[PDB]
Amino acid sequence: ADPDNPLVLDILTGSSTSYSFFPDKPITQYPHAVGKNTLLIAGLQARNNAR
Amino acid sequence: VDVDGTVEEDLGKSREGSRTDDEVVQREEEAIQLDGLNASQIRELREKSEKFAFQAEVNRMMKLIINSLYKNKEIFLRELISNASDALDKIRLISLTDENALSGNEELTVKIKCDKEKNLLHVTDTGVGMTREELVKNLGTIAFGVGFYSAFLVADKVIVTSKHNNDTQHIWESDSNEFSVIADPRGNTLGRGTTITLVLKEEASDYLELDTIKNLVKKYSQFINFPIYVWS
Amino acid sequence: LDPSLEIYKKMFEVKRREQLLALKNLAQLNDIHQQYKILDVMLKGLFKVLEDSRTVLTAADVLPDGPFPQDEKLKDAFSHVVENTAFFGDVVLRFPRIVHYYFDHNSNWNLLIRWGISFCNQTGVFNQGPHSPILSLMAQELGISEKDSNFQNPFKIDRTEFIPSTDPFQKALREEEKRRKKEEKRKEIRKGPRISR
Amino acid sequence: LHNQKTGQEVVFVAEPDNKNVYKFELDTSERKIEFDSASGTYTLYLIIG
Amino acid sequence: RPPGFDRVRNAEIGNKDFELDVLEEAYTTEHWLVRIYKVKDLDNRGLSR
Amino acid sequence: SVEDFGGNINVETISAFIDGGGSVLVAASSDIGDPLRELGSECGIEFDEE
Repeated sequence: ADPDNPLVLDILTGSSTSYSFFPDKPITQYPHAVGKNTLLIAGLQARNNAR
Repeated sequence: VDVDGTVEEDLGKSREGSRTDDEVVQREEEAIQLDGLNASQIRELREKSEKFAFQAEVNRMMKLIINSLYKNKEIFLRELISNASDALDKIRLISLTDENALSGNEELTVKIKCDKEKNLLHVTDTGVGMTREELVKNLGTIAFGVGFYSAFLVADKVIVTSKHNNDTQHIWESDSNEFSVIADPRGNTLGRGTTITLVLKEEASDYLELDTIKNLVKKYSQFINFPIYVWS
Repeated sequence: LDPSLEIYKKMFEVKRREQLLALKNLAQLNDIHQQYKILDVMLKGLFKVLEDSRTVLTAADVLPDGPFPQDEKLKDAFSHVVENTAFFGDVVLRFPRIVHYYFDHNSNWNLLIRWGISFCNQTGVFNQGPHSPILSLMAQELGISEKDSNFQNPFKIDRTEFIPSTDPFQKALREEEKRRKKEEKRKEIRKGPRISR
Repeated sequence: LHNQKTGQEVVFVAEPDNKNVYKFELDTSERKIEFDSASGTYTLYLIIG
Repeated sequence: RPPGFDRVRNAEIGNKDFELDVLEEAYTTEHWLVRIYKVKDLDNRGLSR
Repeated sequence: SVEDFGGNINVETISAFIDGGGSVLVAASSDIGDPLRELGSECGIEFDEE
């Protein structure tokens, strides 16, 4: 979820150990998502109330 | 173009009340500034530089159009020497492919001799040179060729002695009415290159002057790569 | 024609080299506002000089299709009429709109040039060499002579063109630019461990 | 590094050196951005998998 | 004079092409003497404008 | 897995649809095509690489 956007809803976060990366390739770089930052399901509430 | 309608000037805007000053820039742009340079002054300065240069463009065009070039054909020396440098350049290019190109005269120089008494100007170059057939074809029938032929503007008659690598030295002489080409009596005196003896007109006596020819060389041929020699 | 006149053909073409060299020089200039100002001086100086040159030839009464202009007074006028008109054709072709605004309006200028164009067309000067087409092209451009079906002034383009209502290429430019903006945002988030909402 | 009071978690990636011995260093001044300069006690964990 | 010239300042504008992220053109007079722009609202999706 | 939507459906069109008040549900996978990632970008949710 982008921090800048307040409307983002972190419905379901990943585990503390979970991370997102290419399984085959070694983790040279910092993970795109690490720990609880990783989101499995997220929701949005628009200003017009669209969901 | 998009719309029409140009406003007029409000000669008496000042009386208007409760309105903001629409001239701050103008007034402030001329206020005497002690220990500082006035804004207006710097502006004027650059304006002079840019504007002055622009005027020079008009100057140049004025001359080109308003002139008579051939009437004031002091450029004839430029044309003559420019050919001499060109021919030296051509032979230099030929020399790289063929050693024999420079065999007649390895040294590439221009020698100028002024004969005021005889109304003759001799310009000698060690360039590519010209054959007998080329003398009749290129010189016997004209045509740009202006570089050599500018001489006639100040000269009644032109005498050319040309020796090319492929042919023996031959002399082409024309008075602008008829031309004759004969084998050079002296033989390959040049080895290779062309020496032009110019039968100047009465009006061209000033060109015969040693100072005048040198001034023309500086004026037009100063940038020639090959050294230029003036008789002294 | 006259042998000296044949020499003049070389003389006229020689001037053309300087005239074209300057013509390129004027192109180097960018501002149109300066460009018209000098160009207007080109027309006023050239046409006024042309008016004297035609008067000089008129007093001479030398046929255009005739012996080389010999007397210096007429001969320089012959240089001015042919050489200046040839440059005038280059100026007209390179700068069609500018000349037409400053030239078509004046009847005297059109008539004076028309006398010159016929005067050149009878001399035969624009019959040989690479500048012979210039006489035909300029007359067509000015409407003195019928325009050829394939005759198009390369310079006479409509720089105004048409409003770029169709800008799908620019829409792609917008996308890519905003896309780079979007890529940097993600890269920023990467860094290392941030705090958790 | 888990902040005991807030519950915040900060994850860093350890990398081996030439000798295959992993080295990790914490510099507070530089790492302010990662932690947001949030001071406090952090439990330290090693995750290997 | 070339396009985009400003007659009263007698100078040509340096920046000719730009877009208004937060403003939209509502009405302009025939001679452009008065220009009215409308304030755009916030982003429906919450994206930074 | 679909790289592109059929007919007139486009990321812009879906964005307009959400602005109209329609509700949208998106399901992703490891085979995610570019349009789904772009749609998340407009909504502020950043999908990982394929």
